[PDB]
Amino acid sequence: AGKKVLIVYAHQEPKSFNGSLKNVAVDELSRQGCTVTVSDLYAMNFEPRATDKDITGTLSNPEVFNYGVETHEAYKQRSLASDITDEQKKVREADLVIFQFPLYWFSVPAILKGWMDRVLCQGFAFDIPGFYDSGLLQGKLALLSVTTGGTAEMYTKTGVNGDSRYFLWPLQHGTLHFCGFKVLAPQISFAPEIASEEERKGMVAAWSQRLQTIWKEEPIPCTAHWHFGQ
Amino acid sequence: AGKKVLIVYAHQEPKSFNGSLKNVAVDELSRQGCTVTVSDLYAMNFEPRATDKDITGTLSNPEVFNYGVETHEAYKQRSLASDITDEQKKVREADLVIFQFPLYWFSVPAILKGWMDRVLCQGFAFDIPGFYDSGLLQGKLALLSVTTGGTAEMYTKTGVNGDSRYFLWPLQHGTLHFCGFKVLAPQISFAPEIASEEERKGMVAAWSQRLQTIWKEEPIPCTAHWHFGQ
Ligand SMILES: Cc1cc2nc3c(=O)[nH]c(=O)nc-3n(C[C@@H](O)[C@@H](O)[C@H](O)COP(=O)(O)OP(=O)(O)OC[C@@H]3O[C@H](n4cnc5c(N)ncnc54)[C@H](O)[C@@H]3O)c2cc1C
Ligand SMILES: Cc1cc2nc3c(=O)[nH]c(=O)nc-3n(C[C@H](O)[C@H](O)[C@H](O)COP(=O)(O)OP(=O)(O)OC[C@H]3O[C@@H](n4cnc5c(N)ncnc54)[C@H](O)[C@@H]3O)c2cc1C
Ligand SMILES: COc1ccc(OC)c2c1c(C)cc(=O)n2C
Ligand SMILES: COc1ccc(OC)c2c1c(C)cc(=O)n2C
Ligand SMILES: [Zn+2]
Ligand SMILES: [Zn+2]
Repeated sequence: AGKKVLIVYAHQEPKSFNGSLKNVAVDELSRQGCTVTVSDLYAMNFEPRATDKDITGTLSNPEVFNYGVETHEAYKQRSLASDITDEQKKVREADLVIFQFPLYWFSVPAILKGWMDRVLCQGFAFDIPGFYDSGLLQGKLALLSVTTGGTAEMYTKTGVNGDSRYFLWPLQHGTLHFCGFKVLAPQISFAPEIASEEERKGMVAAWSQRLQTIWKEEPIPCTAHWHFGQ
Repeated sequence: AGKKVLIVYAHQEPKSFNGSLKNVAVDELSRQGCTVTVSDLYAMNFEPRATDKDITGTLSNPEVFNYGVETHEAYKQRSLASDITDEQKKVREADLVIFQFPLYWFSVPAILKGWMDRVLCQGFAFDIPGFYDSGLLQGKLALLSVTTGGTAEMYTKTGVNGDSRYFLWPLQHGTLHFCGFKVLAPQISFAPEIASEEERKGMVAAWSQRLQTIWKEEPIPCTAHWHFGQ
């Protein structure tokens, strides 16, 4: 009574396991009466590159191009490309941002990396002052829902990939905490592709299940100690 | 000596501090007699999105598109888009791959993330099985030359950002080591925007200076302990 949720989704295939997970999040959150909006990056052909096209009108310095400066000023002067400001409006309205993506190289797919690079701009998402605990997005929740190719076992302290929390750091702390998000525990669906079709059926159901009480949840302590420590 | 180097460069502005580090690498390795190639990703308008456009033949499963499966097959059949195979030929021929980039959200800019997602495909850079010390690019070296907005002090274990090595993990270990590269110690040029003009000139010459004896360096132990301590 009531909540707004943005799902930033990065998978090429609607019939994929990621697509199922995005669709059960939409179904469950809509059923609870939440306002839901989805940014389907691939379907939108979302631009991942940080270029001077991201500024309309004229550059606060067309001699030397500096992306961060130009986008900081463009933001303040309402001169950012509309793909960007369409996304920032969705984020500004959201109480929760859920990112749904397969892990690509211990991180997000480039198209979703480009969303963070280009949407979470200085003045919108952070400022002096206003990072970490005081980043401009404080008040909001963010949650990573990741699928992997490697098994839970590979993702331990002394498994081949190291601990899941190791790759989460740049996303949870370096990006989401930096901006002021309180970060909920990641949802990780380990290795769907090596089934079973029913164990999959089941990982979907657990995600839906968890979305039922998502609003009761406590944020993780987003710390060096949480990700690396013991 | 008789060595081939590929620099993968990701900055929009030739007069930038990244541009200067890239040029000094080129000047110094060329002076040594090395064969040098640069992939200047922004200038190439390098495509970062992993889509079905990257395969030109009949898809192995056209009903449900799986980028990893379809590119693995495409690589074996030689039906990958030519921008990808152009980069693969550069990598295949290189003895050392240097990545030169500003840190973006604790990671590489999206356009370079897209290079890693699309160029390092299954069959070319790794196979399952055939990764980490068995990865397919064994015998090659890689090095990250990264510039930051944050100062060295901010990137320490007790600094706001955590230790600099924490954000290297997904790139050094999860991508480069996974593919079989031996990783040389990163070159991190801290906060050049803050540094004085002579400190900048000094950071440029420290890189040029290091490159004088690069072929004598040993790789780092690319393990959790090196990155996280403990
Ligand atoms: C989307 C985004 C995300 C970011 N995320 C992060 C992050 O997670 N962590 C973080 O720490 N930072 C982050 N930053 C900021 C940071 O990485 C960059 O600002 C960058 O590393 C600075 O490098 P540059 O080449 O652009 O510097 P420039 O601004 O080009 O360098 C300062 C310059 O010295 C220059 N110069 C060029 N050549 C020379 C030379 N030969 N001698 C002396 N001076 C020279 C220019 O004259 C200019 O004054 C982010 C920035 C953006 C836009
Ligand atoms: C460039 C790249 C880099 C990568 N890097 C990494 C990495 O660093 N680490 C790592 O661990 N992995 C990595 N991977 C592997 C990748 O993370 C996994 O392939 C991906 O997460 C699988 O998720 P998906 O949605 O694509 O699964 P899918 O293959 O689409 O689905 C698994 C199965 O579930 C089925 N399905 C669809 N809907 C449902 C439903 N409702 N219920 C049950 N089943 C359903 C599908 O049809 C399929 O049979 C990488 C892959 C690529 C292409
Ligand atoms: C390209 O990277 C991968 C592609 C496919 C994978 O499994 C299908 C990968 C991985 C990685 C990095 C780790 C990893 O554990 N797995 C399991
Ligand atoms: C978008 O992230 C940044 C943009 C600009 C920055 O400084 C110029 C940043 C940062 C971060 C994350 C850390 C950080 O320490 N700095 C210093
Ligand atoms: Zn944090
Ligand atoms: Zn390693």
